[PDB]
Amino acid sequence: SNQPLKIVVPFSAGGTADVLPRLVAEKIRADYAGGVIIENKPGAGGNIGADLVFRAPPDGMTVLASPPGPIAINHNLYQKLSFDPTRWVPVTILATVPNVLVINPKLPVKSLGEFIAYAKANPKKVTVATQGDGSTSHLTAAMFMQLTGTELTVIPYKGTAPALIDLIGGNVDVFFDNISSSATYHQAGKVRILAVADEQRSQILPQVPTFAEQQWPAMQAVTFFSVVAPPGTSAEIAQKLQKQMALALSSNDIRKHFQEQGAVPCGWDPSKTAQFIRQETEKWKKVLKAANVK
Ligand SMILES: O=C(O)c1ccc(C(=O)O)cc1
Repeated sequence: SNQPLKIVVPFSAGGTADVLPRLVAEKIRADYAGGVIIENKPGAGGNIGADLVFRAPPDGMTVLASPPGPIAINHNLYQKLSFDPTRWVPVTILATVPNVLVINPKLPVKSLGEFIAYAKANPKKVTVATQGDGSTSHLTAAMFMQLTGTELTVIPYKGTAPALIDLIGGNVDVFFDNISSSATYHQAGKVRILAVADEQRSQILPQVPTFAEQQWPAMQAVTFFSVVAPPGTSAEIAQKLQKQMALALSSNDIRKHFQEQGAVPCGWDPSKTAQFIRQETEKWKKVLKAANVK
């Protein structure tokens, strides 16, 4: 078709939600006469761009590349959504990535223990950025507060990218971002990452310990980036698109870029993708209850 493939990322450009489909989009451009364009449609925790793709023609030329918010979390948190995430047509999972605790380095804090005490001394004073209500950074922050007894004031953003800008600029204190987008700044000293919310360390930040190592093993928060087609999209179209992307994800160049920012390439078929989204939808639903989020 002379039309381009429209991949909608419902978060600000500059974060992991943007860069992973963008890297893959470049590899699959030869598959489409009209090309492959990324469209950034941020706002409302990813629901604006999500609603946009949800209403798009089910022809497989408009798709949503999104982290879990609009995919597996928002419908169990928001009072009413204009779309039903259980009706997405799964294409594939691009990658899973662990979340980490990022702080502004100018805070008088160099460890988790110091941070917890620093927040407990003044409840509500320490501000925590999020990528929007229902994002994993939101639920990971709430998860953290439940386990530690700290009280952080949530500040939502249209994505990781504007949140990091403010964090580095001293306008927001902490951020439970995913490691991929924050590691770039940690190496340059622009931020300080205190811990990884995963069972193993990440090899891009070998010195940053897991929460579990720091004796907070209940801090387990791994996000994932999915590709979904509008409701009604045929299984053939979704499968042909997942194969195109699975081919991209298997190349050395993409594996290298993914590996180097701590992203784990997946590329599963739509059926395994569908199961995984069910498993994750259930996982985060329990986090919603256990930390009662809002
Ligand atoms: O919900 C998440 O985990 C998530 C949200 C936004 C972004 C981004 O703005 O790149 C990345 C991850």
